[PDB]
Formats: sequence, C-alpha cells, structure tokens
Amino acid sequence: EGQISAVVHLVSSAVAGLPPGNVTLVDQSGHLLTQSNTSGRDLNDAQLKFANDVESRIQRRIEAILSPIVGNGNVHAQVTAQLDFANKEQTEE
Amino acid sequence: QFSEQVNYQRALEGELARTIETLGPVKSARVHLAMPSPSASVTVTLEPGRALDEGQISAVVHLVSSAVAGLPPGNVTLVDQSGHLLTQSNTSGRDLNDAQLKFANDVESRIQRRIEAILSPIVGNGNVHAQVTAQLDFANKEQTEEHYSPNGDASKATLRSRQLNISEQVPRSTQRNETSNYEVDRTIRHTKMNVGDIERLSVAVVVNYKLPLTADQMKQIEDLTREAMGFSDKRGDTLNVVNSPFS
Amino acid sequence: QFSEQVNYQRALEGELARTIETLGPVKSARVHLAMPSPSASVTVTLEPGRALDEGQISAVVHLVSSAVAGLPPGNVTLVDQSGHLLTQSNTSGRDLNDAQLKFANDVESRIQRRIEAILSPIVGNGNVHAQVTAQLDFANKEQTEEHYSPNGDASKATLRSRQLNISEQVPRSTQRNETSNYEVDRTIRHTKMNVGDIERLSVAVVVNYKLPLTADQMKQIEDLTREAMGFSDKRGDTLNVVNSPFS
Amino acid sequence: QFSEQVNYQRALEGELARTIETLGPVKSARVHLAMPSPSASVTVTLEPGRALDEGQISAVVHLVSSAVAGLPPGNVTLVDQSGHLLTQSNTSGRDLNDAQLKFANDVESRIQRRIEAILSPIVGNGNVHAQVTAQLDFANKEQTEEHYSPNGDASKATLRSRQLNISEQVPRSTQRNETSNYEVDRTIRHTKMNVGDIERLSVAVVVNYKLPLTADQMKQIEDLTREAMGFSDKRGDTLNVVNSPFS
Repeated sequence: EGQISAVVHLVSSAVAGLPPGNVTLVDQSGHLLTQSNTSGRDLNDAQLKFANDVESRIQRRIEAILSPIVGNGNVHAQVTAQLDFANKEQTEE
Repeated sequence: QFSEQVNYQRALEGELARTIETLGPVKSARVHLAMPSPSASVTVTLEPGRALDEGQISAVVHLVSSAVAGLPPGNVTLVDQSGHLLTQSNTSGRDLNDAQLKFANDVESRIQRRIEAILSPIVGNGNVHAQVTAQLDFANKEQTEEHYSPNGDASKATLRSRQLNISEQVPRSTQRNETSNYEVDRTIRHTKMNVGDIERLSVAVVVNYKLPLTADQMKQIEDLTREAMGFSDKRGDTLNVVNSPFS
Repeated sequence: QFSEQVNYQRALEGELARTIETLGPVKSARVHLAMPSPSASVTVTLEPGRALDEGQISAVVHLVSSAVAGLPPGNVTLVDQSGHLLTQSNTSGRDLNDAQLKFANDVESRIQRRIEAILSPIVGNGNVHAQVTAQLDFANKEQTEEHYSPNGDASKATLRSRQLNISEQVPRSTQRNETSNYEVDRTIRHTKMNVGDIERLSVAVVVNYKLPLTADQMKQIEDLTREAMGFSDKRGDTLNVVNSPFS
Repeated sequence: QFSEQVNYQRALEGELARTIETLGPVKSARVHLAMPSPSASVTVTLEPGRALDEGQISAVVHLVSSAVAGLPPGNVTLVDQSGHLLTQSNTSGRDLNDAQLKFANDVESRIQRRIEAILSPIVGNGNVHAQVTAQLDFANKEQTEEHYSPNGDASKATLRSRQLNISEQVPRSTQRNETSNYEVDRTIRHTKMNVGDIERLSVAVVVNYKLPLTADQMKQIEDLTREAMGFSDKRGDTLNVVNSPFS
C-alpha cells in the first residue's frame, strides 16, 4: 500500500501541474490500486468502495479456488455486485 | 473579557497556520476564524509547482473545521496563491448538483475497467475499448406500504368480540343480529430509497481485428461483457459490441 | 475562569501529542482540540517511508477520543504529513458498513481452517484447498409472540366466575342464561435475534490427485467436510468437492 | 476550583502511570484521563519483546477504571508502542458481534480437546484428529408462562362464594339460579434464557491406521466420541468418524 504512493509522488512532482490525486494505478487484472474519492456527495461513493470490497473478496475467492486446478495465472474473474443500500424497516403483526 | 477571547483567537489562528505549513507542499498558510454562526477562510500559498488534490482539499478543510468548535466543513474557504477558489462548498448556486457528475464518472469508470479487465486476456492488452454511460437516480424517495391480510373467509378471520343474537318464532318471523369485531394482520414496510442507483446502462465495446473474429468468439465476448456490466433487462440496459480494425 | 481553560487546553494538547509522538512511526504530532459539541484534529508526521495501517488509525483515534470528555471517535480528524485525509468517518458514510466484511471474512476463515485441518491428515499437507462463502444476516430483528391455550373444552377451561340461571315452566317455556368468566393460560416470548448469524454456506473443496482418489474415499471426504461446515439442509447449504490434479 | 481539579488530575495520572510502569513487561506508560461522562486513554510502552495477554489487558483496564470514580472499563483505550489498538472494545462498528467468534472458538476447542483426550489413549498420541463446529444461539430471549389449573370438575374446584337459589312450584315451574366465584391455581414461570447456548454440534473425527481398525473398535470409538460431545438427537447433533491412513 505504501509502495504505490512512492511512485505516485515520484511522477506527480517530476511533471508540471500534475497533482498526486490524478494518477491512476491499475494492476494486470483490473485492481485499481489507487483509491480516489470526491469532495461532494462522498457519502454516496463510500458505497462504491463498499461494492468494490464485496466484489474484490468474491474475486479473490474464485481466483483462489481455481488457481490450483488450471494454474496460477490461467484464470481471470470479474464480479459485478448490485447492492441494496435502501434503509428498510418492516413491522409484521 | 473581549480582549481575552480576541487574544485566544488571535493566537489560535497563528498556531493553526503554522500547523498547516508543516504539511508537505504548503509553503505558508493563513487561517482566519470567525466566532461570535461561525466560519473560516484559509489562504494557502502552495509550493512552486504543485497542486493540492481534490480530496487533499478536504484534508485541510476537516483538520480546521474540526479543530474549532461548531464550524462545519462547508463554511471553510480555501484559496490558492493565484485565485483558484478551491472550495466549491462556497458555490452559492448548487455546490451539489454536479458532485453527481463526478459520481457518475466513478460508476462508469469502474464498469469500464471491469470490461477492459475481463476482455484484455482474450483479445489482447490494447485490442479492446469500452465506454459506459450510466443513468443514475438522484431523486430522494421515501415509501410507506401498509398491507392487511384479508379476513373475508371465516376460517381465517380472527375475532376479538362476537355478539350473535338469533331469534326464531314459528308465519316464521326469524331474526339474526350479528356484531363482529376483528383483529387484522398488518404489515408496515417503510423504505427510504438509495440516492445514486443505476436506472439504465448503455455500453459500447470495440474489439480489434486479428481479420474478423469468428461469430462464436464474438458471441462469447458479448456474453462476458453482459456479465461484466451487470446487464439487466429489467433496467432496460443496452449493449453493443462491434468488431472493427483499429488505426 | 476563561484564562484557566485556555491554558489548560493549550497544555493538555501538548501532553497528549508528545505521548503519541512516542509511538514508533510518528516523528511529530500536532493535536488541536475544540471544547465549549466537540472535536479534535491530529497532524501526525509519520517516519520517512512508513504508513500506519487502518486498524492503526483506530488506535490513535480512540486514544484521543477517550482522553477527552464527550468527544466521540467520529469527530476526530486524522491527517498525515502529505494530504491524505485518512479519517473518512468525518464524512459520515456508514463506516459501519464494512465491519460486516471483516466479520464475514472471519466466519469464512474459521470454517476454512477447519476444513483444511480435518483433511490435511488424510490427503496431505497441501493437497486440499477450500473456499467458503458465508451469507450472513445482519438485520436487526425483534419478535414478540403471545400464545394462549384454547379453553373451548370444558374439561380444561378455568373459570373465575359463572352465573348459571335455569328456568323451566311446564307448553314448555324453558330458559338457560349462563355468564362465564375465564382465566386463560398465556405464554409471552420476547426474542431479540442475533445480528450476524449464518443464513447460508456454500463451500467448494478441491483435492489433489495421488491418480484419481477412489469414489469411496471421495464420499468420506465429502462427509467430513459436511461435518466441518456445520452443513444444514434447512439453511440450504451447498457443498461441492472435486478431485483434480494440481499444478 | 478549576485549577484545583487540573493539578489534582495531573498528579493522579502521573501517580497511577508510575505504578503501572512498575509491572514487569512495561517500560513506560502514559495514561490520559477525561474528567469533567468520562473516559481514559493509557499508552503503555511494553518492554522490548513481550506482550500483555488478553486477560492481562483487563488487569490494566480495571487498574485504571476502578482507581477512578465512575470510569467504566469500556472507555479505556490500550495502545501498544506501534499503533496496535489491543482492546477491540474501542473500535466500535460492532465490537460485540465478533466476541461471538472467539466464544464459539472456545466452546469448540474444549469439545475438541475432550475428544482428543479420550481417544489418544486408545489409538495413539497423534493418530486422531477432531474438528468441532458449534452453532450457538446468541438471541436474547425472555419467556413468561402463566398456567392455570382447570376447575371444571366440581370435586377439585375451589369456591370463594356461591349463591344457589332453587325455586320449585308444583304445571311444574322450577327455577335454579347459581352464582359461583372461584379461586384458581396459578403458576407463573419467568425464564430469561441464556445467551450462548449450543444449538447444534457437528463433529468430524479421523483416526489413523495401524491396517483398518476393526468394526468393533470403530463402533466403540464412535460411542466414546458420542459421549465426549454431549451428543443429543434433540439438538440434531451429527457425528462422523472415518478411519483413514495418515500421511
């Protein structure tokens, strides 16, 4: 986690006008390693980080159960989770 | 009494400015406070050839908004050394309606990275491009249902009271009075909907040639993108993948 | 009275900041306090080339939240020495939402170690891999039953009062008035359900070859995993074990 | 009055901190208090290469919570010398929901040690492995029964009052009014159920070869494990023992 921030500032300062918040680091299988959020409705996109966490765990789980069978890098999985963020109470009687 | 609070406030402003100066790309700060409602105005002088990020403005905005009693982060005004009103919370117009464009860009970017991460193993590292347009629902929406189970059948009704008078004179003058009080099943759902869901997605994917890819391979590329969208015919999502040689 | 509190607060901020500075990867801190609502702002100067983890933020956030009267941990704003507004709980977006992910990971990890600890004696130390997905119920759920025993039979009813008037004129004008007051058996159960139970488990196990293991041996491997899950057809748990040579 | 309490508190924090420093594997401590609701924050610097156990954290937690009036043990924040918030009591998203996993691990570990201690004399010191999965009931559950004995029989009813008017004119105009007041037997049970009971156990036991153990010996191994579980078909416990050569 702290070795990606190393490179972000090594490039952000060596380039004129490029802040460290605009550099997007991506692995070789998705994995947006640089988390970026906004200054507005940021209550609303903690849900995107949450949905990314749910999807990332399911993704690591699939790539950990199939890597013994097919090989260490012969499988890629991407998971899209639709999540319910509605507040919802119910009273039966 | 007045000069007491003034000296207290006059030293905290100098204190806080010195604390903000020790923050990397900040050569000097200049926080002014207002407390008798409150508010504050910081005028940071950024280091030559740097720029505070968007979430790096909220860093300073909350470190000053919280170190002072009762000052929300929407009243803090950050200004660079060359105009640049960096705080858009000062926007008297909306400050809000266009945090939605940044949010919609985040949603679309994730779906786009997901499609480009599931197809880059098949077709190549740079032989596919996808663009996603998300229509999002930013309406505030509450709902209160209140359902009752029907008790028209007597074999599933629940009586609290029942007064059943039955007279019969035999010229057969009969009579049947019947008061019934019921207890009723009642469900009450209260939903407060989510602000920011997806009403509909439209995704366009271009895949390079290799030669035209086979129709079998294009069908399976379409199926993977359909699974990487979160495609739903309930939402009325639309997907179009074309195969075309790049430039 | 006023000058007392200002000097008190200015000296208390210096004490705690010096105690957190002596905490390993913290070269210098800079805590500001606000108390007349409250809040606090820490400005840690991390050691060059290190980074305090996420649960290492909660150490200091609560170390300051508790050393101050009435200051919750959600009002403390922690900022590193290079922007990075590290405490997003200020921007309250239900940081509760991902204690559920750590909890679900803990449940799944324990079930996984249990399966990998009961099968590693049979098939080998590394010839088995298991992954567990737990659907958990995090709904808050109260319930109040209230049962009554039926007293329709007269040989198990309990009377409190009974007024039975019986007239009979003999042209046989009879009459039978009967008021009855009952005492009723009553059970009242009040359950407050547990937040965090397992709704359903899906377990996938791969076992290595040796040669394909016998179908008899695979059946007994399935039974041990079924007992190490806590398998239940009421929950609709699903188990799939496959035998496949590793790489 | 204010300066009195500050000096008082500033000396008590130093006094208590010096006493906890003299406690073996603690090179230095650094307690901060919030006296005005209260709370406290200790920052112990353990001796190089040691670690306070879980019940050894409650030692210090109660040493500060009790030496201070009105300070509960849940507001005290223990921090190592490198972050490490050791008391999960501080991090409060759930903070209680996962004490259940530690509790369930304790229950399962005792049943596991019991099975491995009753079978290690028979089959060998290392020729048996057992894993136990306990489903536990953490629902809060109150119950109030209220039973009445039936008094429909006149030879076991208890009368308080009885007004029995019997008229008879002889054309035989009879009449029989009868008011009866009863005293009723009443049992009232009030149960507050235990949070943390065992709903169900699933136990898997593997025993090594020597050669396949005889079916008589496997039957008696099953009986001993069934008695070391606390096996009950009412709970729906499940046991599976397999005999398989180890590796």
